[PDB]
Formats: sequence, structure tokens, C-alpha cells
Amino acid sequence: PVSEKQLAEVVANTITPLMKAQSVPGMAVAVIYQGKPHYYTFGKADIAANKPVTPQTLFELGSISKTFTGVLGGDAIARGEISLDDAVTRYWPQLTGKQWQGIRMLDLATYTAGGLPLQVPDEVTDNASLLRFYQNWQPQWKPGTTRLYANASIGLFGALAVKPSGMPYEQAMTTRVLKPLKLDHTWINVPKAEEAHYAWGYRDGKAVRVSPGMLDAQAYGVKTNVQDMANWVMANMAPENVADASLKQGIALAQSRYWRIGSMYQGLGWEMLNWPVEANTVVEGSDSKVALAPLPVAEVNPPAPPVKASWVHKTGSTGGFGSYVAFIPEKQIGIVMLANTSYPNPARVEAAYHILEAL
Ligand SMILES: *C(=O)[C@H](CC)[C@H]1NC(C(=O)O)=C2[C@H]1CCC[C@H]2OCCCC
Repeated sequence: PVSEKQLAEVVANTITPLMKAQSVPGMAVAVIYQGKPHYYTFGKADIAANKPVTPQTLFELGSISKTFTGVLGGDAIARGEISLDDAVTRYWPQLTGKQWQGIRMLDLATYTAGGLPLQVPDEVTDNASLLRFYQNWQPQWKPGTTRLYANASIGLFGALAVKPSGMPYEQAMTTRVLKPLKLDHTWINVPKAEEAHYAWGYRDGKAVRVSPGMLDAQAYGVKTNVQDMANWVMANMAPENVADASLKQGIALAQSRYWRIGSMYQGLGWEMLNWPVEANTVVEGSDSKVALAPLPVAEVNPPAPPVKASWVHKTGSTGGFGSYVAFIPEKQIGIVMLANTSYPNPARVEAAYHILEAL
């Protein structure tokens, strides 16, 4: 058993060098090991005001928000309000274009709909334009044949996953996910009384923050501190300890394997690789050329339930932040790395892989 001291050094001697080389002003880390999380804070949350990163510091999660969208979706499935097999059209009858027919809620949740673009275009400001956008979309591939990572796919899935509930996305997430897990410092919209905890992002010397856009709460809009995030990782890492029954199942469903893409497996928001896995295959699958490419898929039908020996992770960014989380259920270890600079993902996973490998 690694002492608290050794682990502190291990995190120290990995993150500082990582912050120097990538000139990251601030980052907070945890470190889930032996039932408890362990926090480490470095640098600044705001250079201009010289406020150091604290365990209360709020960070933009970026694409890591998709993991919440994934679990919230699984929760609706657990309650029976929705089914992955249903036609997307079943929750958006207005979507009449014949090209949507054999497309499922599953395809949306897993970027397998046939080439939905990485982003929902900027001309899309309201409901009428969201409709027109999707209504005009012409698929490059048949459903369930190609994985093309997109915010416009999963963004839609989350907004449609909550319709039967009659609850707006923000309200459904706080009620069914955030509140039952005691994540009271995680928000889709930071309340005025917490702005003070809100860190500033840092693009090339410039202080920045995410902007509002359609289907954002679902794909890249969530903010939290390292404590809430560590508990969000503890819940996803050990759902047995989750009392709420539907939420317990929603978590398992998000970690379930729906498609094999080379060495990777696609869940609801989460992505997985069998453990043991070498750092080289996780670091290289992390490169833009791989992560943005539309790759041929292999259906895991029926969906494989959570496999403990999995390296389960998710990377996320906004203009000014960079975050990464990874956990191995079989070994009850996990890591949260929140930084206020969007550095390269391959650099995030190597550092994460390095500290976990020590545990
Ligand atoms: C998840 O981290 C996102 C989703 C919004 C990643 N996808 C893209 C994109 O669709 O362009 C990103 C990237 C994170 C960084 C933000 C965004 O890049 C746009 C450029 C503005 C920084």
C-alpha cells in the first residue's frame, strides 16, 4: 500500500514538470485510491488577481460534460421513459425528413448516426433553426456503420433523453444526477454567489471563458471543482455504493460497451479500453487524427455490461480549459486532472497513466 506521502510526491513530480512544459497556470488533481480521494492543487486560477487554485476552484469541463449526459440518459432508460432502440423520431416527430428513419437514440448517444458534424453550426440560435439544421442534414453513411465523434450527435441525445420526463435538461440533471450524488458545486450555469470561485481560462496569455451555444449544456457546458469531480469519478467507479436505483443503472449503462472501434469501446459518454492496456495505445488513440476521424465500427449487440478491468476515461476542453479523468474499476483507482489551459490530450493521458501506474 502506497503511503499518502509517496503518492503526494508521485503526483508532485509528474504534474509540476507537466505544468512547466505546457505553461499551464493552474490545475487541481485527485487521485482516488483506497476508498478515499486525495487532493493536490497547483498554480493559479486567475493570474491577474493572483488567486491560487484551491479545492473549491470551479473549472470548465468541456467535453467531459458528455459523461453526465451519458449517465442522465441511462437514468431515463432505467426509469423506462426512453429506450436506446427507439427511433430518434419518436421524441422529435417534427423531424420528418426520411433520412432519419433507421436512426436510433443509441446512434445519437454514440456518434454512430451517419456523419453528424462535430458541431452544431453558429447560425443555429433557436428551436426553428435547430430543427432546420437536422432536417437539412444529409448522412454520408448508413446508421451503425461509422463512428464520427460529434457534439451535434450526443448534444441531441441528451436533449431528447429528457423529453418524456417533461423536465428541462438543466432541471433533470440537478434532480436525478447532481443532487442524489451530493454534487452541490457542479453547475450548468454558475450562480452569482459562486462566480468568485470561477477560474479564468488561459489561451495564449489571454484570459477566457466558454460562450453560450445550442446544445451546450449537453456537450461542453458543465463546470465543477475537484471535490465534486472526484466524487463523480468515485460514483462511476463504484456504482454499488450508489443508493438511488435508477441512477445506479444509469451509471452502468453509460459504462456499457455499444461499439468496438479498434482498441476502443464506446459507452454513453464514457470510452473504454480493456485493462491492461499500454500507455502507447491510450496516448496514441488520443491524437486528433484518430479522435476526429470517422472510423468503421463493430456492433456489440447485445451491449456488453460494465467490464471492471477497463481503463475508462474522458478528455474535455473549452477555449481556455483542459481536463481529463480516468479510472480502472477492477483496481478501484482513478484520477481527475483539471487545468485552466487546453493543452494537448496526449500529454494529459501520459501524465494520468503515469500516476495511476504507480498505484
Ligand atoms: C470537448 O472537449 C470538445 C467539444 C466542444 C472539443 N471539440 C471541439 C470542437 O468541436 O471544435 C473543441 C474541443 C475542446 C476545445 C473547444 C472546441 O474547439 C473550438 C475552438 C475554441 C477553443
